[PDB]
Amino acid sequence: LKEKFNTEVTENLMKKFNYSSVMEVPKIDKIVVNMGVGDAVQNSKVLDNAVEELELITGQKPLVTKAKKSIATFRLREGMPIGAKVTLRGERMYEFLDKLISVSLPRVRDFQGVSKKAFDGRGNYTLGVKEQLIFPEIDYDKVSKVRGMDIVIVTTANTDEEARELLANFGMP
Amino acid sequence: RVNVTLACTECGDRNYITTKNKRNNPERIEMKKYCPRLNKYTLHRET
Amino acid sequence: STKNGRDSESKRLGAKRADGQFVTGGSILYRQRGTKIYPGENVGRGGDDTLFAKIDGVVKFERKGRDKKQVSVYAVA
Amino acid sequence: MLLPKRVKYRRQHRPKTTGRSKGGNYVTFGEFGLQATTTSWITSRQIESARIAMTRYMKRGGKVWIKIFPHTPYTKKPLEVRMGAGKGAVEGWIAVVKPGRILFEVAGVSEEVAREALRLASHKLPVKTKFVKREEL
Amino acid sequence: ASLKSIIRQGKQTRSDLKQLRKSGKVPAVVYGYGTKNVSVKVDEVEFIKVIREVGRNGVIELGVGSKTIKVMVADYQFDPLKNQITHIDFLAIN
Amino acid sequence: ISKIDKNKVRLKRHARVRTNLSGTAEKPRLNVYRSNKHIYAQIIDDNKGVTLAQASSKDSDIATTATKVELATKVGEAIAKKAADKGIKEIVFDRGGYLYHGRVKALAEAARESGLEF
Amino acid sequence: MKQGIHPEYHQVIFLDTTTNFKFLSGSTKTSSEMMEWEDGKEYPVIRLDISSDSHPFYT
RNA sequence: UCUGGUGACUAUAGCAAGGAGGUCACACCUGUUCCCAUGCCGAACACAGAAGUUAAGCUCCUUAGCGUCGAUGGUAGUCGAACUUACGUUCCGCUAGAGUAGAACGUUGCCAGGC
RNA sequence: UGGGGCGGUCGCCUCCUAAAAGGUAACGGAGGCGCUCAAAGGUUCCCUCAGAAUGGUUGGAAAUCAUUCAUAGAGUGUAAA
RNA sequence: GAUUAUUGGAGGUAGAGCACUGUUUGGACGAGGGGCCGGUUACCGAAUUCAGACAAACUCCGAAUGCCAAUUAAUUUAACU
Repeated sequence: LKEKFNTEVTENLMKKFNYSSVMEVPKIDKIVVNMGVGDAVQNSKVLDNAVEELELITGQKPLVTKAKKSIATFRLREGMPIGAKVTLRGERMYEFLDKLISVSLPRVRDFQGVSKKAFDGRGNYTLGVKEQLIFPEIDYDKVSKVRGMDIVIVTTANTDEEARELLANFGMP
Repeated sequence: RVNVTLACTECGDRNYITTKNKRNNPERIEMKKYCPRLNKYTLHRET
Repeated sequence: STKNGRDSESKRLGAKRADGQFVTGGSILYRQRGTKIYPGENVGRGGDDTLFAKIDGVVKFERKGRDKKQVSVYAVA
Repeated sequence: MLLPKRVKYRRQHRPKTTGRSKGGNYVTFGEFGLQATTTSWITSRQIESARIAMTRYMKRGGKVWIKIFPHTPYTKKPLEVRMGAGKGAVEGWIAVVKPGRILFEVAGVSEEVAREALRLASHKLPVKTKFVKREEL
Repeated sequence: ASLKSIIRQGKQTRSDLKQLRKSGKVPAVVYGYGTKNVSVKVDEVEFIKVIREVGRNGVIELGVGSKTIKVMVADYQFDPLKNQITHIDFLAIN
Repeated sequence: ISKIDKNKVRLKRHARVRTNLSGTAEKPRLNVYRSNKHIYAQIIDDNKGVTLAQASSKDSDIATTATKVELATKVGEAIAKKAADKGIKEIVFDRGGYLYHGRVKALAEAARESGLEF
Repeated sequence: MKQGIHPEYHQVIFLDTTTNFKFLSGSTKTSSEMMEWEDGKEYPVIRLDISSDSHPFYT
């Protein structure tokens, strides 16, 4: 189902932009799924739980980011694992995304869905997630705290509008 | 933090003095150090 | 009263031989903290960053990059 | 009442007073200024006096820039006491002026009003002075 | 637009520079294209008169030796404490 | 995003390597360069800055369709034969910015098998 | 590609009655009730949803 | 004898912008079976390829645009001397920093193919 | 010990005063030490900057996440150099 | 041993002057608490574009000093032990 994108290279982009060669088409590189704090005073069990949740969401074991400093305004030090992530690259990326956007706005209950622009100007999303359309393999039958994700699509695109044209491939503009 | 003495079981000498602190290393420590009686490396152990 | 009468004993840092003079095989060329001067040919760096000669010859201070210096010792006799 | 907000060192060596002024020898902000012809320390109560005298003659007319700021503290011993048990407490703040340096500038006023304002200011200052205009040529 | 100049010969010392400034002269250089660097001296009051009529950013046809050069004032060093020009640079613009 | 090129990163790592690595005409340097389809080998005295031998994976004496690894084995064998005539003694192997693994390890082992005393 | 720590995902048939986008995967391995061969010939367990019929934008 | 490996010189050698290019090269590129690998991920490293590609890297050519270099002249300062210890002056040596004009889009060694 | 007393001090380290080297006084101006470390030692290797904006479930606006510029401005067990 | 010319280095010497900086000042500019309805504004804080001060506790240079070399000249028969 990647081959739809292998039509989308010229289904819009060699149409609407007409590059000199098929090499300079924009192309999505990585998916980062930064989980959240889940402040592990006692939530180390909730840390393990949310890590297992992201495991059920994505077939890669997450990396547990620790705290980068020993700041005030929060009880945190060096160490103190306060985040998780998974970098999705290829078939996992396409298999995740094609499955995701089929169910995503169906469990979002929104007309527009995200925003026409959350972008940085380099074709990067900064997308927020309220965590319901996910876990479609093992549901809320055993988890207690709801979650939320921070998901950014990074591309070889250089501007936000070409990210919109790539977001014409099953997007919420 | 205290001084420790390493003892060779066959050299019959206590020639190697080092340091350690106790809450990090409560056990008796040991190393492979050269003792020149037997002219080889042997196990020295903290007394 | 005050609270300010402390100092330290000055260490006699700086150059100990000159450019162009002949040194013997192990003598101290430069005392410094850090590497103000780097070692070059036949010059070794001590553990307190002392720069010493490794053969006998003539000491040459030269530049190293845009902005660094080095000492080398050439064997010519 | 000009003084810095913080200093790194409260006790400083005292400035050298020989030479001519390093910078600030030109009127750059207004039309006229007051140039110093000898050398002194200027102590920021002199600045406050010379600024107050100059302001009320102008009757809130033009504008006045102060090109001098006191960065340096100076100490003194409070009562006259035995010599040397350390440095004394900080007493005031000085700038150091050498010949060449503009002290004040004004704009937005006629020439003779400016001459009278700068003359009234100059009688407060411990240094000899000279009214100047913008350089050209 | 018609200043006259005299070529300074080699190695003015510090004494004759200030002796020359005690008269109405000012030291000057001429450089740019068309010429080499020439160390000249210039009368001060005449230069002020030329500048007053030609503008600060003007063109001057000043004579060095035989030839005349079209030239503009590049920079100048001024002594603000006694208001005299103390050095002037001439840029040959052709 | 931007893709970093591999060769400049290789050159940085190679510069850090070549700081206790030099050829002194009795231990001369054996520099290796692999791009994407071949490999190349030079034997250099660094003190004069002069190379002495050369072999490559696109040289017609050794050019076939094996692996890029048995190819590298041939390149090592070739440079050992070429330097075998003179100064075939202990050399110093300069791996460039590359891991001692795969192609480079293969050429090193092939050169080591056949007379070179490193 | 580190064996063991990764959750077992596998291409089970996500074939809806709405265009049958059966190219997804995961661990929702129910009984292999439908093995469509041009789709995933595996567990069919994502067999129907509102996936490609009535989106809240694309109804 | 053009490239390309690899050395030497203080960026005069760099950044930016504009324009061209390709199997003796060179990279993007295609994949994970195997060596090996990611504190997750063939992204990187590694290996096997060679369908595509000059878009980007890279090369080559234009710019002084930002950095870099930068005189001549004239000033601060200063050794020595003489007045005098004036917030100095004078004579004689050394002449700065800054700033102006101007340079500069690199020279050069070795090697092998291409020639 | 700018009489003595009272107050403050005996040692070591680092700056400044300190004036091309080095050295250099005061009851002159500022700070530390009286240890720590089984890795915070060795070593092949391997692998290798923050902040600033940017815009994002969290959002202290910034904790983690992402892009690009960012000088070792980061970082370096411990004071300064 | 010496003592007194040319050539080379070292200190990055200071005096001067500002090569990023660190600090201290009077420039002039739109965004954020905010004035208000979550913003409209002022003032502030911070950020980018003129002119000053320390650079006693600074960075780019360098009078005189010092170290030295000459297969190099006038001086002291004294030297260093």
